[PDB]
Amino acid sequence: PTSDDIFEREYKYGAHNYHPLPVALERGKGIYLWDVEGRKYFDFLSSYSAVNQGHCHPKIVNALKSQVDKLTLTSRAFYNNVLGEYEEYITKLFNYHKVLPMNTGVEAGETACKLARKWGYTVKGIQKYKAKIVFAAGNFWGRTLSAISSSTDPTSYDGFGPFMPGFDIIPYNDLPALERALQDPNVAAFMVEPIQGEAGVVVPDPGYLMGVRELCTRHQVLFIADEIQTGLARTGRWLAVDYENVRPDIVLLGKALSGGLYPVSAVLCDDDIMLTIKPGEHGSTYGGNPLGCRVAIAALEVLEEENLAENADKLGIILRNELMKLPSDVVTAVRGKGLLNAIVIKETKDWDAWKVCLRLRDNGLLAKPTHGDIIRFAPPLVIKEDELRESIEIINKTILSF
Amino acid sequence: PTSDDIFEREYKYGAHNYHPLPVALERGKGIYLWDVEGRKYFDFLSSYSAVNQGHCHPKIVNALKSQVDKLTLTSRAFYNNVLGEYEEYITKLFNYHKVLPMNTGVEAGETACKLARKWGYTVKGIQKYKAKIVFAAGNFWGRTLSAISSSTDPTSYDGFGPFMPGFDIIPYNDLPALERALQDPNVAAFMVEPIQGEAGVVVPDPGYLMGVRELCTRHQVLFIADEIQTGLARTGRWLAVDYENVRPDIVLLGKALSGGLYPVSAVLCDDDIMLTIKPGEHGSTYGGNPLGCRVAIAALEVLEEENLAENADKLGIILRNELMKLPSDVVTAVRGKGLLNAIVIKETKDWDAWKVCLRLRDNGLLAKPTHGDIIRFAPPLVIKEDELRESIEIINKTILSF
Ligand SMILES: *Cc1ncc(COP(=O)(O)O)c(C*)c1O
Ligand SMILES: *Cc1ncc(COP(=O)(O)O)c(C*)c1O
Repeated sequence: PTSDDIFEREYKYGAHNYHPLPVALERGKGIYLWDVEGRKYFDFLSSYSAVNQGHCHPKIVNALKSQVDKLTLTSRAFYNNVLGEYEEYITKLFNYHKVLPMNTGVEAGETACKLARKWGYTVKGIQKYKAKIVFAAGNFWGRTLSAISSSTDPTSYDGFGPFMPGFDIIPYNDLPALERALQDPNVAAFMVEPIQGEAGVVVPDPGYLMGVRELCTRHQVLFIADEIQTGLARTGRWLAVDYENVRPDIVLLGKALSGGLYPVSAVLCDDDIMLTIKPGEHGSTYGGNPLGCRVAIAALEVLEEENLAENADKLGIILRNELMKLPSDVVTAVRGKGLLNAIVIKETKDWDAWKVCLRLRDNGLLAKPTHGDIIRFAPPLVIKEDELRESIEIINKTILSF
Repeated sequence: PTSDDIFEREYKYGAHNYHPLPVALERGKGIYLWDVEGRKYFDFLSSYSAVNQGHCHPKIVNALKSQVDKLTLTSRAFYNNVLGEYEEYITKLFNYHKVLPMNTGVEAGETACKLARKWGYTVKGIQKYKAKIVFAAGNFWGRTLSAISSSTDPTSYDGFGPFMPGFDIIPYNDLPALERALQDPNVAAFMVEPIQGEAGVVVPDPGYLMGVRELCTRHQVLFIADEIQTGLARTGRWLAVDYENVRPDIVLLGKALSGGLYPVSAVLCDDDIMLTIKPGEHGSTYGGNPLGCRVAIAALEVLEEENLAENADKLGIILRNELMKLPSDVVTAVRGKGLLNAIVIKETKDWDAWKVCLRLRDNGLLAKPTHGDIIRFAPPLVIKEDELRESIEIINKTILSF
C-alpha cells in the first residue's frame, strides 16, 4: 500500500478534474498530517479553512459519534429535535432572525441568489425575471453553472455551455464601480467576499466593506457576504466584516462550520428577506440533518470558547511580520488577515510556486499554489506560537534553498 | 423538551422553506423511528430513499466511527488513501471507466450537465455555448438555479430570477417527443429519471428506456440517467435501467450511497466523456473526502451482500398486490417498482392526502404526500415480510377509517 499506487490508481479509476500535490495523506490530528509512509507534515492549507479547529478535533468527533448512534437523517419532510437547536444557536450567535441550512458552499450561494431574486420581485418590485445580481471580479463561490457564470477565471467557465443571465461583474475593491452598477433599479443584490481567497488572498483596502454597505443600503440592494472561507475565526473575528463593524443583509457560512467532519453550510439573514421563500419553494435532502447539526454546534462551540479568533489574529500578526523579513527580490508581496495569508513569488523559468510547494512538502509543510506565483499559508487555528515559528523556519529553509 | 416546542422554535429561528408533517423524530434504527415522546413509527419515506439500508445501519456506523478517528477531510488539493479505494470499488461495481465524486444530488446533476456540454464542444463539435440539454417534463434533480430552470413545477421556479438557457423540456414517457427533440444537432444530452419519484412515482411504459438509449445513440446524444433516488436496490436492481438491460452514457447516484450518514453523490461515465474535464476545471471541497468514501463503501457493501435488491423486489410485489385490494372508489391507482410505490387518492373536500398522512401518523406510520392526492410508500429495504404486512394493516386501518 504505497503512495505511487494511490496516485496511479486514482488516475485510472477517478476523474481527472484535479491536479493535486503528490502526497497521500492517511492520518490527521490538530495541525499535523501523516502520509501512508509515516512522514509527518505541517498542514498550512486547512482544507481551504475547512478544518480551522484542526483535524479531528475531539469535541466534534464525540458529538458525531454520539449522534450517529441515535439518528442520522429523517429528511425535512418531518421534524427532528436537533435542527432547530442548531438554528437557534447559530442565529443568536451571529444575531440574525433566521438561518437556512444547506450542505455545501455552492448551495449556500445558490440559496442567497434565490433569496435575493425572490426578495427583488416580492419586496423591491422588480418586473419578474428582470432582476440582476452583481459579483466582484475574481470571485469564487463554487463551481455550479450559476457559480461559474459569474466567474472571470477561464478554467472555471470555458466550455461549459451557455451562461446564467442576470449576472453582472464589477472589479473587486472598487467603490465607484459598485456605485455605477447599483444605479440600475433591477439590481437586487451584490455578492462579495470580504477577502477573495481563491484569487490569491486579495485583501481590499480599509473602508471598502463600509462603503459597500453604504452603497447597498442607499440604493436598496442586498449586501451578500460570502464568509464560507473567510468567516469562523480564521481572519481573527467571527466574520471578516466584523473588522469594519459592517452588518451584511445576507451572510454565508461553510467549511469550518463542521471542522471537516460533515458538509454543513448556512445562510443567515433577517425575516423580511428570509420569509420571501414560502414552504416547499427551496430546500435540500441532507440540508439540516441532525448529525450535521450536532457537529455544527460542536464546531461553533469549540470555535468560541477555545479562543481561536484572537489566537489566529496574534499568530497571523507574527506570521506576516516574519514572512516580510525574506528579501524583496524573491518574495514580491506578503498579504493577509488572521491566519489567512499569502505570498507572491517572483516567478521565472528558474522556479515557480509549484516547485516551492514540492520542496516544502519535502521539508514537512503542505501548501497550495493558486496561480503559479502565489502561495497561501493557512494553518489550523489550534496551532501555537512555537509550532508556528517552527513552521516558518521550514518556510524560510525552503525559500532560501533556491 | 416537548414536540410543540420544537415546532414553534423551528418556526421562529428557522426558514419557512418547508411544511413538514407534525412529528419530531429523535431516534431511528432499521425501519423504525421514535419521536421525543417515545412513540414508535414505521418509516415509509426512507428520507426519500436515502436510508435504504435502514436508519443507522451498524456496518456503516462502524465505518464512520473508524474513519473519524483517523482522517476526515484533506481537500482534493492533496491525495488521500480512501477516495481512490471507493472510486475503484464503485467503478468496478457498476462497470464504468471513471467516477466523479460530489456531495449532494444537485452537484451530481450539475456535474452531468457540465460533462455533457464540455463533451458536446470538444467531441461532438457543437459551436461553443450553443449546446442544449433535454429534460423530461415533471423531472426533479434538485433545487439550484439550473435545476429549477428545467422544472415544470411552479413552486420550484416561480419568482427565482431569469432562467438557464439551453434547457429544453419534452413530455415524460414519450418516444416521439424525444425523437423530434434529438433532431437538433446542438442537443448534447438528454437527462431523465427511470422512475420520476418527486412527481408521484410516475413509471414509464415498458421499453421506454430501451427506446431512449436507441434514440440517444442514433442521434449522438448522451443518455443521462438520474438514479439518485431510483438506484441502489430500491426498485429491485442496482439501477432501475437494469430492468431493461440499458447502459446509460452517464449515471447519477446519491442519497442511499451513504445510508443517510453523509452527503455523498457520484457521477459514473466512461473515459471519452469523463476526461473532457481537465484538471482544475471542476470539483468540490468536500467532494471525495475520506470519511464519506468509507461510509459509501460500507453502504454499497451492505447493499450488495445483505441481499436487498431482490428483497425489495419481492416485498414490493407483495406491497402492490396488497394495496390493489382496497376499493377503486377511494384508491384511484396503485403504481411503483420494488419498494418505491405510490397510490392515488380520490381527493374531495371530505379528505385529502395530507389528512391521511396525519391519521397514518396517529396509527404509527409516516408517509409523504406529493400533490394532495398522491401518497408514496417507500420503507427501508431491510424491512421483512411480517413487518411489511403489519405496516400494510396500518395502511388499510387508516384508509378504511374515512
Ligand atoms: C465564498 C465561497 N463559497 C463557496 C466555496 C466552495 O464551497 P463548496 O466546495 O461548494 O463546499 C468557497 C470555498 C468559497 O470561498
Ligand atoms: C434524481 C434526483 N436528483 C437530485 C435529487 C436531490 O438531491 P439533493 O437534495 O440535492 O441531495 C433528487 C432527490 C433526485 O431524485
